[PDB]
Amino acid sequence: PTIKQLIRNTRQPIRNVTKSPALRGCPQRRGTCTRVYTITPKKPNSALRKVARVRLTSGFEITAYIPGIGHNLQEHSVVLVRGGRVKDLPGVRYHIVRGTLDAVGVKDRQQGRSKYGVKKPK
Amino acid sequence: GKDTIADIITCIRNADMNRKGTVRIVSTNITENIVKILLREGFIENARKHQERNKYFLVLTLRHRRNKKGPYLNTFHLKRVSRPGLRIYSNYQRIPRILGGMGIAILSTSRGIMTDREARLEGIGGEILCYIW
Amino acid sequence: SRYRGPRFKKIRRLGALPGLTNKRPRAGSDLRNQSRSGKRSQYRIRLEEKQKLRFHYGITERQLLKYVRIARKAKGSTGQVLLQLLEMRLDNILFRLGMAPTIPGARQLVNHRHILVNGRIVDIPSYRCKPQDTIMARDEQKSIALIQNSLDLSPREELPKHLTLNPFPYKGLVNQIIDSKWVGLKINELLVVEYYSRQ
Amino acid sequence: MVKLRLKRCGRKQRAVYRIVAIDVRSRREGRDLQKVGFYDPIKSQTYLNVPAILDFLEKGAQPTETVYDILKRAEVFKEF
Amino acid sequence: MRSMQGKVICATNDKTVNVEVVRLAPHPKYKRRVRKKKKYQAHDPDNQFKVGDWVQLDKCRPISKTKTFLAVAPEGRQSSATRPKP
RNA sequence: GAUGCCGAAGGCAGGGCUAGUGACUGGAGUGAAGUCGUAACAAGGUAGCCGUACUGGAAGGUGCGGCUGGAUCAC
RNA sequence: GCUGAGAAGCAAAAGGAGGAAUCCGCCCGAGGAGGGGCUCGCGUCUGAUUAGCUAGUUGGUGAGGUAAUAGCUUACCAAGGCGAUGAUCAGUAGCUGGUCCGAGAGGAUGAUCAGCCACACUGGGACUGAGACACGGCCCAGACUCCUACGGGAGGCAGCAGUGGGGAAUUUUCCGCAAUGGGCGAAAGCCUGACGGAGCAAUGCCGCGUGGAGGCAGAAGGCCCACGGGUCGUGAACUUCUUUUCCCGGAGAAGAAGCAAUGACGGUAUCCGGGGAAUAAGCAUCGGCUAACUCUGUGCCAGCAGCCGCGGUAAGACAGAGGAUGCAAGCGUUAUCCGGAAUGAUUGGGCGUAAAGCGUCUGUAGGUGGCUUUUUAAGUCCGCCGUCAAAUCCCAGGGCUCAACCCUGGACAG
Ligand SMILES: [Mg+2]
Ligand SMILES: [Mg+2]
Ligand SMILES: [Mg+2]
Ligand SMILES: [Mg+2]
Ligand SMILES: [Mg+2]
Ligand SMILES: [Mg+2]
Ligand SMILES: [Mg+2]
Ligand SMILES: [Mg+2]
Ligand SMILES: [Mg+2]
Ligand SMILES: [Mg+2]
Ligand SMILES: [Mg+2]
Ligand SMILES: [Mg+2]
Ligand SMILES: [Mg+2]
Ligand SMILES: [Mg+2]
Ligand SMILES: [Mg+2]
Ligand SMILES: [Mg+2]
Ligand SMILES: [Mg+2]
Ligand SMILES: [Mg+2]
Ligand SMILES: [Mg+2]
Ligand SMILES: [Mg+2]
Ligand SMILES: [Mg+2]
Ligand SMILES: [Mg+2]
Ligand SMILES: [Mg+2]
Ligand SMILES: [Mg+2]
Ligand SMILES: [Mg+2]
Ligand SMILES: [Mg+2]
Ligand SMILES: [Mg+2]
Ligand SMILES: [Mg+2]
Ligand SMILES: [Mg+2]
Ligand SMILES: [Mg+2]
Ligand SMILES: [Mg+2]
Ligand SMILES: [Mg+2]
Ligand SMILES: [Mg+2]
Ligand SMILES: [Mg+2]
Ligand SMILES: [Mg+2]
Ligand SMILES: [Mg+2]
Ligand SMILES: [Mg+2]
Ligand SMILES: [Mg+2]
Ligand SMILES: [Mg+2]
Ligand SMILES: [Mg+2]
Ligand SMILES: [Mg+2]
Ligand SMILES: [Mg+2]
Ligand SMILES: [Mg+2]
Ligand SMILES: [Mg+2]
Ligand SMILES: [Mg+2]
Ligand SMILES: [Mg+2]
Ligand SMILES: [Mg+2]
Ligand SMILES: [Mg+2]
Ligand SMILES: [Mg+2]
Ligand SMILES: [Mg+2]
Ligand SMILES: [Mg+2]
Ligand SMILES: [Mg+2]
Ligand SMILES: [Mg+2]
Ligand SMILES: [Mg+2]
Ligand SMILES: [Mg+2]
Ligand SMILES: [Mg+2]
Ligand SMILES: [Mg+2]
Ligand SMILES: [Mg+2]
Ligand SMILES: [Mg+2]
Ligand SMILES: [Mg+2]
Ligand SMILES: [Mg+2]
Ligand SMILES: [Mg+2]
Ligand SMILES: [Mg+2]
Ligand SMILES: [Mg+2]
Ligand SMILES: [Mg+2]
Ligand SMILES: [Mg+2]
Ligand SMILES: [Mg+2]
Ligand SMILES: [Mg+2]
Ligand SMILES: [Mg+2]
Ligand SMILES: [Mg+2]
Ligand SMILES: [Mg+2]
Ligand SMILES: [Mg+2]
Repeated sequence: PTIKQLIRNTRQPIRNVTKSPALRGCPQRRGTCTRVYTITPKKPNSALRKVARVRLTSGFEITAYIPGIGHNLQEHSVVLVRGGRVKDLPGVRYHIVRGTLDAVGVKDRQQGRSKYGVKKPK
Repeated sequence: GKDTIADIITCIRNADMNRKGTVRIVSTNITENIVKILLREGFIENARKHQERNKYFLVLTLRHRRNKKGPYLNTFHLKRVSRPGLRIYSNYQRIPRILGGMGIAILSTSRGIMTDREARLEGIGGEILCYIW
Repeated sequence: SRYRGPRFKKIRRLGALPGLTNKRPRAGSDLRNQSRSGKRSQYRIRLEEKQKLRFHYGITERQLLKYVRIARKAKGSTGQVLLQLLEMRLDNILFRLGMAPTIPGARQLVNHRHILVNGRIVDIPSYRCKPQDTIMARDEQKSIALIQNSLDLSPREELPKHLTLNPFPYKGLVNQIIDSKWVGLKINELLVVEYYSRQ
Repeated sequence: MVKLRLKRCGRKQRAVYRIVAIDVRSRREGRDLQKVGFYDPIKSQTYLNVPAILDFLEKGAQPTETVYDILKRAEVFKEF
Repeated sequence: MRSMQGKVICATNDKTVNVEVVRLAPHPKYKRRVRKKKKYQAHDPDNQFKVGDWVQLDKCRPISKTKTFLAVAPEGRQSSATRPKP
């Protein structure tokens, strides 16, 4: 407000806080699943969601969502995780890229296939 | 009365918004010159001087109400610029012009007070006192 | 990088598009289901305008965009300058000179090295034509035959005053820069300029 | 010492040189004191601004072979 | 360039003075002017200058780990000498 | 060749700063459903709130001052 | 010439070519330009839950030392120096031309390209030398690897390639000195993983293609349908034209510079002929924002989601189909930064009840401060000069068929 007051450095920005601290400034990271299990969604959304706990290369442990329908992942599997938030499940800030490393592609998905890591059918 | 210029301006703005033709202001080299200029631009009807107890008062007649007091399409705006807190100056190529030139900008320069028009003719910059609509 | 799809179709949805098709659309036969989207969002009006432009000249978007940047740069009225730029394309001039049936035709003509601009072969469609320029067919049997048959069998004498055509050798000549009234379509450039405020 | 030589500009396969007065220890495209000539093989374009050339040859600037013979063709060694 | 005028804060040391120079600068963002004050070790042979003095400050070779500046007689200043009143 | 001064690791010793970890413990947050009560919002069933002291399983209670962001009645 | 008030004292050399002329050198001064060394104004991140820090420290003399000024060193004398306008301490960081974004004001950043600094296994020394405290030099200490006949040695890819390892992720143990630039040489020339080029990769930006014209309004099929018909769709099939690209043959550069010769790229760029529609379209989305909609399958399940939120029997929001829409050799998802955000506000906000006026005064630094004349000219303004490297951005031309890209010239800002 007062000029004299601004000249004392009274305007300072709020810095940009990341939504995915565990990645540490990366598009993806690789990790190993410590556990694979289901959680119930915050009400009123009832379902059973497929989440794994993944221990990363950057050392962290997180809880990543697994997309699509059904999966082959089990403990001591090596997967690739990416960012993005599942508004349902408290604390789950990361997905698991399908079709890479140890996660296979979703079976028999015909539409938007690149999002699930599936070949084109001939 | 920390700022004298701003105060004159204000007395006008106020007397204007209240639909009075007549204002008392306190005179000064600055005041007087500004009012002269205001007259030669034509924003104001008539000026005159008064004296009592070694005090000088310029009374200003003001442009009559616009075809009634209730229905006013136009007001007469004023704005202080360079003020004690921050003094604004401009070179020749930054000289302000107001609403494409409909309004006027007052400048104090080495050659005295003037409008932006004069400053452009003579090629001079200086301290920008105020704007007028 | 070219639109090889169904044409009539784009025409039903956009409007009238000369540089695409000479066949007037079917009655439209949508009068059965009577399906509409309701009306068009202001956005959809703008979008359809741009699309009109884009398919009339056979330009890709990423290209159109760069034309628009060139346009905002240029000192002058933006929509007008844009329309200039689009209308000066070699293939389009080749078309409006009746040296071609349609723009995909004219484009093909240019691609296959059948045209000369001032005694030199230019095979790229988007070559910008500048005033005082010579548009010739290459002197071979094929080139001449193409240009002859497509020029003669099409009667249209609408030549837009900046374009000269001369009879036996078939020398076309670009005289000057386009006028906004001589433009090749009915478009308010205003709408397109507006669509592009966000780039 | 000060050398009058070519610095290589333009692109891959198409090469175009400037003729520059620069200390011999800076890199081939590095910073210089003065820009003087322009040279190019393919366009057969060559020309020089001689007042500068002479003012440097005078203070002891040594040219490089190619340049030497460019100044020869343009008759700067006669005036010297 | 232009030499720096200032006033003496400390005379106590030998062949030296400690000057304060005040300058105004237009602060980078907010366009108002500000007084920044800097101190200098000025070399003054003969020790002619006392505390409170208004002295012009000049540049020469290093005399010390600090003093680079020659203390020099006040350059031009408005006479505090009374003038006529017409 | 020897020797003096200065001398890098190396040694010891106490400092400052921070990193990890630790029996147990204090509270915080989210958990439809559990227990106890019903403090608050209507004069919320003893008007409410702020400070403070004492006590109570717990929300709380009372004292002392203050305020209306108090209802009813007075106009 | 150097020391010195002087008297005086003190200091140099190198020859090799050629038959000779002559050439390249050598020593001492005195200049020039360029390259370095120093000194100072200004500008040069976050933290007060970091408040006092400094004793060769701040100055003075005398002796030393340095290529040169200097606490650079040392002895003596004096008590200064810096600090709430943030010293010291902790934390992060190479800096600048620039790049990205912004209507502008300004925000974020510092790859390639160019300048400067710093470093060379981890620390410390010096020596040589015009120049180093020296990446492919020396010495020592340390850590690590190798060779050894066991007594001893050898080494330093953050040079070009390359291997392991870490990692979401970043290429060939390539050709050549032909061009430009360097080193040495009288020259002939030799050496150059600088550089010039190739190879690999849709990493990005730009260009072009995957056909053009005609095509009963008749037929198969998908999908929808109140069974009337609609729609995929002039779309395909089908008939002709064309050949950029593809294929098979031919010729074939400039880049080389003034004696000829000399080309890694390459028999590549380009040019002439012969075939032939022939060799080449995917990816997101379709509830609102947001362009684009229906039907079958599921039933708070399986799943979607950027946010609101969808999904319990007919789902325009799930999955499939058909259809449409957007872009297009790319299309999406994630990460990062600015925008939108007037959401840290100078331009550009607020504080009675929404977050927000210290409980109230007195007052130090600091900021602002009435009128009149004069002075001065620090701000301020106007003119002229120097500079703010080239490249980039901006304007005007020119060259690669165009564009990207390159080249010439010039300039507003500040
Ligand atoms: Mg944001
Ligand atoms: Mg200024
Ligand atoms: Mg493209
Ligand atoms: Mg499609
Ligand atoms: Mg071509
Ligand atoms: Mg914008
Ligand atoms: Mg030549
Ligand atoms: Mg609790
Ligand atoms: Mg519970
Ligand atoms: Mg109660
Ligand atoms: Mg109660
Ligand atoms: Mg109550
Ligand atoms: Mg009690
Ligand atoms: Mg009691
Ligand atoms: Mg009470
Ligand atoms: Mg009270
Ligand atoms: Mg001797
Ligand atoms: Mg011999
Ligand atoms: Mg001899
Ligand atoms: Mg910076
Ligand atoms: Mg001492
Ligand atoms: Mg660092
Ligand atoms: Mg903005
Ligand atoms: Mg790098
Ligand atoms: Mg570099
Ligand atoms: Mg190493
Ligand atoms: Mg030496
Ligand atoms: Mg060094
Ligand atoms: Mg070396
Ligand atoms: Mg090495
Ligand atoms: Mg390497
Ligand atoms: Mg590896
Ligand atoms: Mg790995
Ligand atoms: Mg080799
Ligand atoms: Mg060479
Ligand atoms: Mg050479
Ligand atoms: Mg030589
Ligand atoms: Mg290279
Ligand atoms: Mg390939
Ligand atoms: Mg490519
Ligand atoms: Mg390729
Ligand atoms: Mg890719
Ligand atoms: Mg890559
Ligand atoms: Mg067709
Ligand atoms: Mg052919
Ligand atoms: Mg030759
Ligand atoms: Mg051919
Ligand atoms: Mg819509
Ligand atoms: Mg979806
Ligand atoms: Mg997003
Ligand atoms: Mg239902
Ligand atoms: Mg059923
Ligand atoms: Mg259903
Ligand atoms: Mg039905
Ligand atoms: Mg769906
Ligand atoms: Mg489909
Ligand atoms: Mg902002
Ligand atoms: Mg403000
Ligand atoms: Mg607000
Ligand atoms: Mg409240
Ligand atoms: Mg409040
Ligand atoms: Mg108060
Ligand atoms: Mg208090
Ligand atoms: Mg007070
Ligand atoms: Mg005071
Ligand atoms: Mg004052
Ligand atoms: Mg005053
Ligand atoms: Mg520049
Ligand atoms: Mg141009
Ligand atoms: Mg051109
Ligand atoms: Mg230029
Ligand atoms: Mg300037």
